[PDB]
Amino acid sequence: VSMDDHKLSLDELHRKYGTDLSRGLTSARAAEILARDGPNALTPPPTTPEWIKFCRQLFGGFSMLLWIGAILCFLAYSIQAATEEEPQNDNLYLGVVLSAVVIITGCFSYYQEAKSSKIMESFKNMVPQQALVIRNGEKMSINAEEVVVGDLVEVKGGDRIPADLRIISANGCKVDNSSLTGESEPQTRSPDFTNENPLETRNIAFFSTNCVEGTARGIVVYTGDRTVMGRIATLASGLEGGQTPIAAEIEHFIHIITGVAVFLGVSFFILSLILEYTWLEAVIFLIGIIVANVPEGLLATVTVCLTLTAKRMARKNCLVKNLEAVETLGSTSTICSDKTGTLTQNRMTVAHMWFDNQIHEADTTENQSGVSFDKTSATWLALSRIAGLCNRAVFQANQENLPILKRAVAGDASESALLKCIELCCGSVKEMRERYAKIVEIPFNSTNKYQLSIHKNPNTSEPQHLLVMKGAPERILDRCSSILLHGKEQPLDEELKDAFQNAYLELGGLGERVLGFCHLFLPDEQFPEGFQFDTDDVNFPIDNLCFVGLISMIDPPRAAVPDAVGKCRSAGIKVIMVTGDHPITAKAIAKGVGIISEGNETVEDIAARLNIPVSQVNPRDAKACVVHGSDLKDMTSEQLDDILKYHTEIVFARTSPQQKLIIVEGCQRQGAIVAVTGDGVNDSPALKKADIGVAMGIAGSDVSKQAADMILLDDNFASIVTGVEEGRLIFDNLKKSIAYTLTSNIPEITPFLIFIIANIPLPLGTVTILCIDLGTDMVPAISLAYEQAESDIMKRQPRNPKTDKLVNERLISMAYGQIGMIQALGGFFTYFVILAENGFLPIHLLGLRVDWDDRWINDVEDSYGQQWTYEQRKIVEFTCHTAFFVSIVVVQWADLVICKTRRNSVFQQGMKNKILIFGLFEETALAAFLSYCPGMGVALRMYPLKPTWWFCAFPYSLLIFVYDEVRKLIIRRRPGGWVEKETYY
Amino acid sequence: EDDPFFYDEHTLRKRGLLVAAVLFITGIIILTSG
Amino acid sequence: WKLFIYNPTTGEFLGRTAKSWGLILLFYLVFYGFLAALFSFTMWVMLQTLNDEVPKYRDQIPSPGLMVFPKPVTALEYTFSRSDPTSYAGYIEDLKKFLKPYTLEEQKNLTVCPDGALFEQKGPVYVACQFPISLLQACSGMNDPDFGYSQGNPCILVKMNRIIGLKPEGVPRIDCVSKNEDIPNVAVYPHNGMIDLKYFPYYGKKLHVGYLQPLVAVQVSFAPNNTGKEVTVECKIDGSANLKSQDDRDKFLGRVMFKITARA
Ligand SMILES: CCCCCCCC/C=C\CCCCCCCC(=O)OC[C@H](COP(=O)(O)OCC[N+](C)(C)C)OC(=O)CCCCCCC/C=C/CCCCCCCC
Ligand SMILES: CCCCCCCCCCCCCCCCCC(=O)OC[C@H](COP(=O)([O-])OCC[N+](C)(C)C)OC(=O)CCCCCCCCCCCCCCCCC
Ligand SMILES: CCCCCCCCCCCCCCCCCC(=O)OC[C@H](COP(=O)([O-])OCC[N+](C)(C)C)OC(=O)CCCCCCCCCCCCCCCCC
Ligand SMILES: Nc1ncnc2c1ncn2[C@@H]1O[C@H](COP(=O)(O)OP(=O)(O)CP(=O)(O)O)[C@@H](O)[C@H]1O
Ligand SMILES: CC(C)CCC[C@@H](C)[C@H]1CC[C@H]2[C@@H]3CC=C4C[C@@H](O)CC[C@]4(C)[C@H]3CC[C@]12C
Ligand SMILES: CC(C)CCC[C@@H](C)[C@H]1CC[C@H]2[C@@H]3CC=C4C[C@@H](O)CC[C@]4(C)[C@H]3CC[C@]12C
Ligand SMILES: CC(C)CCC[C@@H](C)[C@H]1CC[C@H]2[C@@H]3CC=C4C[C@@H](O)CC[C@]4(C)[C@H]3CC[C@]12C
Ligand SMILES: [Mg+2]
Ligand code: NA
Ligand code: NA
Ligand code: NA
Repeated sequence: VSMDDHKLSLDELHRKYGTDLSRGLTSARAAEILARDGPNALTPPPTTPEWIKFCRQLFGGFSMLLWIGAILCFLAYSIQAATEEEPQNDNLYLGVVLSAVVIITGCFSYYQEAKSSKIMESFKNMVPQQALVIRNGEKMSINAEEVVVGDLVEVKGGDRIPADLRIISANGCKVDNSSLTGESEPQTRSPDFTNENPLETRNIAFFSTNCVEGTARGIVVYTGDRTVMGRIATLASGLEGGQTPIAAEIEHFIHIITGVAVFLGVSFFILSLILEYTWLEAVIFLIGIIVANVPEGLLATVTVCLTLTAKRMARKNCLVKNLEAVETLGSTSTICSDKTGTLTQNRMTVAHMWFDNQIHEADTTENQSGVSFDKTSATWLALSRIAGLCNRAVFQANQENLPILKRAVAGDASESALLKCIELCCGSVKEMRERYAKIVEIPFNSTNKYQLSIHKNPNTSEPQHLLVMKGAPERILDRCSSILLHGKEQPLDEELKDAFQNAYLELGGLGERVLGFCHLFLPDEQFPEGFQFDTDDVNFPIDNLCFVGLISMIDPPRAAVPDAVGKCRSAGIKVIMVTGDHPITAKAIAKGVGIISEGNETVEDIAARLNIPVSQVNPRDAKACVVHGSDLKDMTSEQLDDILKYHTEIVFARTSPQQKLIIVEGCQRQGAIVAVTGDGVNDSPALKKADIGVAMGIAGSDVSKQAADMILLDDNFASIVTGVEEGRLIFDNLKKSIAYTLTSNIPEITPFLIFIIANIPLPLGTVTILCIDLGTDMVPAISLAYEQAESDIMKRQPRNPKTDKLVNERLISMAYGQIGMIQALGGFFTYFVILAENGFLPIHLLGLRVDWDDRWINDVEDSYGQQWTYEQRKIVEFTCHTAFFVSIVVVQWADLVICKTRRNSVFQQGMKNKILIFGLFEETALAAFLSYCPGMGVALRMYPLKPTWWFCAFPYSLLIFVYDEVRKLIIRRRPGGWVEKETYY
Repeated sequence: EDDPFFYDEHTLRKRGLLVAAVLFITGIIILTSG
Repeated sequence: WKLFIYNPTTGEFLGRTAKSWGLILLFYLVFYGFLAALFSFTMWVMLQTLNDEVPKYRDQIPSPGLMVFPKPVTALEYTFSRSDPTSYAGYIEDLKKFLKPYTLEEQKNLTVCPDGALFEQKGPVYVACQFPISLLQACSGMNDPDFGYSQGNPCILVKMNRIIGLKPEGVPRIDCVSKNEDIPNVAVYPHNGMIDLKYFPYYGKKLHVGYLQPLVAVQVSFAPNNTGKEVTVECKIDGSANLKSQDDRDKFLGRVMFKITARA
């Protein structure tokens, strides 16, 4: 399909669509076309049916292994029923319980996933794409859905293309065609026809592409699903790709624990077959042990944590593309933030002035009177002329009946403030710009750090060319040899140079952005009236200009930035300020927002205080530094590490867009998880290279929003503090949940080992093994995901991903060596109590295994001389199994309470987790019902416990609680000691 | 007269079921508390 | 993994052997020693609450079970050959060892007691009534060395499980009937299957020293005509209502089933 306007001239473009190349179609015509055609939105394809996700939840994770468990239970019951009349139904109830557990876990996971996906999808639409269309001559910001066929849009650097554009006028436009071509190299867009194939010609935009640099104007030819991106089956945005580090940790832990569980199950199965177990009993024991050791409730915990994080991100107006990436934000140890738009409100106004070698003051807002200095000054007239002519911003459509301070604007913040000030203390900028015709302009970019404009001269003097320039005050001053004083031009000498330096120190030390302005009267002989100026060619002399003055603009820091930065620094995060502004302004803003704390001084400050040269000062004497961008260009890789290592408070100034990426690589080379908060187009590579990238939701560019992983819709810097807190909370809750599930494994495998070794009657059977795993390790471990953050969650240092993992030797050591062993001891004590109270003293139990389990020996003698039949002592053994299960619930009550916190006491973190209390009550009620319900002695071989047998495990539960409380007390009182080195997981 | 070989199982099961039901109800109530 | 056990560097055997390993081993040793001390003390406190004369609970063993003696090699199946002295040698040896305390020479210390009356003992002496082996005719050692084997008439002792403080009401009696169409003759040498009340109640191993539980001997008279035939013998307690025998969950509660197979 190759039928476009790429090869058509501008003559037939207007006739075909009826839209002016400059003015464009009117609002009424646009409304009629929209009502005739429709919105500019792709039709969302339904990816998967709802119950296909349900089946994925049902058969995903360990749930499949539990499915084989249930199928094996049913098959064993079927074999028993076919073989022996009136067989035991334990296998039938066991398979039914396993299937019910799988179904309940699957539906709970599906419900939580559906809630999370609904929150993400509903909250994702809160950021609507915006298009800069042109209608009725004026230009206004209009939603990208309202774009139709015929209208012309003004797309600039950092803005995604709203639809297919037939470009008719471009000024250094380059776009990112990675969707079609497959490369990130920008492709220059120019109106001239180059290639017969539209895909190769460079006068057409292909929709869903990012304009890297420059601005262009073109008429929409294709909209909606009729675009080139619509034709291909592959979606333009596609799906996010990549495995989150926390997901990798989960996967590795699951693999290791599953391997261990399978090995233990197979070993126990072989050992049981050795010890005269029937095949069906051995298979059921195999599946019981394997199900017991695996943490099949872990995935539901992860889903619950993710859903809670989605809840808490939605209320803070944080848009997270991938909910697992919040853990990376919690693990962040360095934050790189830019000055304009992130640490500042980005609402700047003209405040101070400097020309004619004196600092003037101007009212930022609501002057309501004449300007303090004379408007008749020739220097002021020239400065205002340069500011008006070089500005690219223009006022919005139909806003001529409201005050200028409230007028909306379309350009950058700096140009907006310049336009507002010139309107306030000058004439009408529209007619002033119409007076001076525009010939050629070079759009501002961070590489050159200046903007150039060429205008004709209609005054009494007629050079016919005005070379007005605006940009960084220092860079342009190096290109100027003359300066205009009181309307008279004089060569620039050292006196005026250092006068400018001290003046800018005065202005720059107040946290104010400053721009420089120059103009040049090009000679008639060099360039006639009929002269063509190329942007690629130098042509006119760019240097040798005439300096005029400075405009100093107040740009206040955002209100929440100081407290948020303080919290970030108190959380162990090093906040690095990287910007393209002057070191003086950057340092002033850093001190204002708290990047450079009071008392801390730079090497230059130390030298100034000591009157010695800066080279004399030892660099290590200063913990804060301001690295200039020019020095970073010739700065080697090794030297970059020294500043990022020795200095605590680093500020980067006059940095190019690529230098931000260089700093990001340098910070990451030190094994640090960096967070980059960039909103402009100049931060595109840093956002992608950073571990976690943050983009502003209002003022951020479309490319930055695409590249970022997290978007702040409220433009609140405290949202970053919230994000790191919630990542830390996710990690803490997952670690707490994993520890609780692991402790139960030792109580479930120890009875069989002791059975084999000491030849005592079996303390725990398969049914009670599965009762411990399902009853105590599902709802309680999930409820540990609802645990609120500890008091000191934001006071601890960021976790090191190398040394600190989700599961480490200290977690395994804790859960297996200490808590699991105490639980096993409690279960064994209850076992011995019951067996002794019925007549079998503990010494008599050694070696009874052969006689106890013999179905034909029906005179087993206890310590008191009584003789027991096979069934009579089997009832006692099954009562021992039931009480072993009950004793494990009592000890697990303490384990759930101690897991609730990692360093704090349960007294400090109160029992405000109602899900956990519910889990405790439900597991206790389940134990009581299993023990005391009639018919359980036939259904599952569970028999009632006498009232005093419930308290046999109380001393061990109290021991667990007290030992953990005193260990945590030692952790807090003596930080960094042996106890924290080994026990703190 | 107390008799060995006999235990009040029915009373024990009735009290155990009552306590299990009470714990079940209290767990539901604490869960939906507000 | 690779290496991780190398002697150089501070990391030896996944850590510091000299300091880290020693300290962690010491901590585990102290922790497990304290745990073992707590477990031992807790069991000691539990055992202080128990009585060495009578078990705390006896509701799990409310009715006695019937068990045969000697125990065959596989599942109460007496397989023997009259021509092979080694086939039934184990049975003869086990019967001789079991019936040694029942001989008149061994039990001269025990006292004779009046028959037909339950003999209750409140006194702390707790004398034990004597059981004369002569009541088991043709199934004792005096009649012949082998207990009826090698002649086609094996003897099987049917003993009743001992329960402390059990007082069987009425007149207990163990009756044995052959399920093999009553072709063989089953003989119980005590009259009918009577078990005297003077032996009950049992007062435990600690207090009731030298107890001799009542015994029942059954001879399955294998005729010379039939050889290589297997006979099932069903025995149960009949005359006492206190002793339950109609139970489906337990196949040995006041009841026993055993099979005898004679060869050649
Ligand atoms: C992994 C968990 C395993 C848990 C079970 C351990 C294995 C148990 C197997 C066999 C032990 C059988 C019992 C041992 C004692 C038999 C002798 C005895 O009957 O003893 C008597 C003493 C004092 O009684 P008495 O004469 O006053 O009572 C008389 C009261 N009347 C007269 C009323 C009856 O009773 C006492 O001292 C209590 C002696 C208890 C000794 C326990 C030693 C084993 C403990 C191990 C726990 C270790 C934890 C750390 C594990 C680390 C693994 C790497
Ligand atoms: C009588 C029959 C047998 C008795 C009954 C059954 C007993 C068997 C009990 C289960 C054994 C499971 C042992 C798991 C050990 C840990 C392994 C693991 O996955 O570690 C993860 C970890 C992986 O962690 P990683 O790779 O994340 O960390 C690597 C380290 N850094 C951080 C530097 C990258 O394992 C390792 O590689 C490191 C730890 C050492 C592993 C070896 C430990 C000792 C193994 C002893 C095995 C004894 C088996 C006895 C069998 C007897 C049969 C007759
Ligand atoms: C007859 C005796 C029978 C004894 C049976 C014992 C049963 C033991 C049950 C398994 C316990 C271990 C579970 C491991 C789970 C690991 C989970 C995970 O993701 O780990 C990653 C983590 C990764 O942690 P990490 O990355 O922090 O580790 C790096 C280590 N540093 C920091 C020091 C460099 O690995 C672990 O935590 C591994 C723990 C070590 C396991 C030690 C096992 C010892 C052997 C136990 C007994 C085996 C039988 C011996 C006797 C045989 C006789 C023939
Ligand atoms: N529209 C414009 N025309 C001319 N010069 C401009 C301009 N906008 C900014 N400048 C100058 O060029 C520099 C732009 O550098 P850069 O774009 O890297 O940083 P920045 O001004 O965007 C602050 P931040 O990094 O926080 O966004 C500024 O120091 C400013 O003085
Ligand atoms: C009672 C018998 C049959 C089984 C005993 C199992 C014991 C000895 C095993 C099972 C799990 C093991 C622990 C697993 C993990 C660690 C962490 C490691 O850094 C030190 C050793 C330590 C603490 C192990 C010590 C030995 C251990 C406790
Ligand atoms: C929910 C958690 C925190 C506390 C639960 C305590 C429960 C498990 C314990 C403590 C005291 C115990 C009770 C003690 C006495 C009796 C009377 C008896 O005739 C039936 C059992 C019964 C009723 C026990 C049932 C279990 C019991 C209620
Ligand atoms: C550890 C220190 C500080 C306190 C020790 C508390 C011990 C002595 C207490 C607490 C719980 C108690 C047990 C609770 C339950 C039973 C079962 C009952 O049928 C006999 C008493 C017995 C066995 C108790 C023995 C004594 C006991 C173990
Ligand atoms: Mg920016
Ligand atoms: Na487990
Ligand atoms: Na589990
Ligand atoms: Na657990």
